[PDB]
Amino acid sequence: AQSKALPFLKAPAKLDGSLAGDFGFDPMGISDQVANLKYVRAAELKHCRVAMLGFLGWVVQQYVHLPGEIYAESNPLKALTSVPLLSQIQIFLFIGAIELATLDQTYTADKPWDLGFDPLNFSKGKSEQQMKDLEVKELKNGRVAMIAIMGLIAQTLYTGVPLF
Amino acid sequence: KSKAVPFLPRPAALDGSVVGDVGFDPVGFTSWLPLSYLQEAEIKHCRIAMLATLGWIVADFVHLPGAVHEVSSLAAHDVAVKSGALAQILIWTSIAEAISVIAISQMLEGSGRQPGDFKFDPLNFAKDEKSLKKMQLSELKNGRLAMLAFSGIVTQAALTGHAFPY
Amino acid sequence: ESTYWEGKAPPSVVLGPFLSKIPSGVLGPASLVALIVGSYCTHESNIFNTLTVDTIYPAYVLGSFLTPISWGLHVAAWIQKMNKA
Amino acid sequence: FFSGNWKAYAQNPDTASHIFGSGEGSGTAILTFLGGFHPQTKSLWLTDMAHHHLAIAVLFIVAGHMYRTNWLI
Ligand code: CLA
Ligand SMILES: C/C(C=C=C1C(C)(C)C[C@H](O)C[C@@]1(C)O)=C/C=C/C(C)=C/C=C/C=C(C)/C=C/C=C(/C=C/[C@@]12O[C@]1(C)C[C@@H](O)CC2(C)C)CO
Ligand SMILES: CC(/C=C/C=C(C)/C=C/[C@@]12O[C@]1(C)C[C@@H](O)CC2(C)C)=C\C=C\C=C(C)\C=C\C=C(C)\C=C\[C@@]12O[C@]1(C)C[C@@H](O)CC2(C)C
Repeated sequence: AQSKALPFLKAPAKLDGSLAGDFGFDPMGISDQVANLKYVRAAELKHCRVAMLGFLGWVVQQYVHLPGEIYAESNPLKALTSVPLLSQIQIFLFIGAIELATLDQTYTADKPWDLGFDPLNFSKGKSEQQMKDLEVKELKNGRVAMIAIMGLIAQTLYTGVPLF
Repeated sequence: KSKAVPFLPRPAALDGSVVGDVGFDPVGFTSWLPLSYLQEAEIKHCRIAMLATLGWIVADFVHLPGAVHEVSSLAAHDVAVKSGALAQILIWTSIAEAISVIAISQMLEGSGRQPGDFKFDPLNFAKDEKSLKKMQLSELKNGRLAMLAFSGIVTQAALTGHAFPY
Repeated sequence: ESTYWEGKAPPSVVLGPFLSKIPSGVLGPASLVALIVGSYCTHESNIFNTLTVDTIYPAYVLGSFLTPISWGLHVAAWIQKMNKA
Repeated sequence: FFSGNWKAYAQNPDTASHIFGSGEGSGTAILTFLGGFHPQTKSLWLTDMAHHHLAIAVLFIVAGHMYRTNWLI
């Protein structure tokens, strides 16, 4: 009834109105245990962004490579082992440096997903409806990418073909 | 008192439902289970049997967009579980049924979901209540006929080897 | 509710809202049939014919599971009979 | 497993001349009843313990549905 995604079920109590992308999709009632939807939305958006970047990297590594030889592997899962540990540890340290401040931030803030990242100011001057539309676009694209990046990983692990 | 069985009395739990309540429950199963759960099970069986009867009949006549699909809908099960199609259909069916547990559990508990209702009318074939009730009765009658017909089809196609007459 | 009881038999609510509505004349014979079927399945899988890897017979196994069940069915049959059902 | 021919996982167990950690005298079975001990290591058969844990897993997963939760049963 109240779920748009599952037009027959009634959504849970915490799925209503605000927090764009709310289509009443919580059949298992996971939202009933979390105190609020702030942390789960932060986790969902982090997954969405990481999955978008992962899909883009998957395709680009399929087609484009860095000039060096160590980056010449086309299969992303094989490149996970072919690439030297120095590059991967540098990436991990960069991510952890970004992650510790946001670790302090996420567990207490009202909008843990709002990291203040807008270098090009794509949101300055946008109205509330436009901002909500942008949030919906981001969430949609992220969910589709998550499904897609998991599918790419599965098909590479099951057939060895990294794409198509 | 019953409309279907004049001898036996009308079932206590069957008074009126647009699902085709003709008071046919000689064994009193409606006393055992909630009527809503039995209605959901009946509608699920109806839809599965209709799809299966149409698929069996069609796949014996024109079904070969490839090589592994050159079977006679009797050896099709093993061939296509070896191929892997039945695995995918089972995965999606399991997802749908796992969602259906909550749908069955949201009814029998409150809400307003009628048995067998999934709000799936993309083409809007039903417009008002009268059309909805008429076509619910039609769907359930067709589903019961399809249950019996598929039972006959499998029993005959296993008692012999033949085509559409079976 | 109030499954607690002190009389001769517990209230029918202890059977759950599926066995609370079965007449005792149905549960009784059903319990006896289930017990006989389960005993025969157990005695056919084992005892009369020794078990082997090639002979497991899910019917006899599933059947044998009706013996433990039978116990519950006739307990419920007695509970229904004593509760005027 | 999917075909129901579960006996196939018990066919051809480890022989009585199997050297542990080596392919000499080994088998292809993964779930068996053998009882007793390995003739070489004097310990329970690995296929016995795998079957034991599979049976325990099935039993405990079944028994974990006993108590009531948000789905009315
Ligand atoms: C990391 C994954 C992740 C996380 C944390 C969330 C989190 C959230 N989603 Mg969400 N979503 C995701 C992935 C995820 N989503 C994907 C991939 C899709 C596309 C199908 C969606 C589609 C979607 C819709 C349409 C809606 C939500 C909503 C919500 C919010 C409320 C539901 C809730 O509390 O569930 C928390 C979820 C988890 C804790 C995840 C548990 C992990 C389970 C067990 C998944 C198990 C695996 C799965 C079955 C199969 C994956 C394998 C492969 C096939 C992909 C919450 C912020 C609702 C909303 O906006 O509310 C504000 C809403 O309406 N989501
Ligand atoms: C690519 C391909 C195959 C191939 C090819 C080529 C590339 C094309 C050509 C080459 O030459 C060969 C080859 C092989 O490569 C395509 C495959 C076919 C597809 C993609 C079709 C799928 C069939 C769908 C079926 C059969 C689903 C059945 C429905 C059920 C519903 C169940 C329900 O119970 C549920 C769960 C809820 C209930 O309420 C009611 C209902 C809805 C009835 C199952 O009962
Ligand atoms: C990357 C992406 C968006 C990236 C946006 C970025 C970085 C924007 C960053 C900024 O805005 C901020 C944040 C703040 C601004 O102030 C600054 C900038 C910097 C401007 C979306 C991708 C979104 C990506 C999506 C939605 C991908 C969907 C993929 C699908 C459907 C793939 C399917 C398949 O892969 C399978 C599954 C199997 C294959 O075999 C077959 C096919 C078909 C190829």
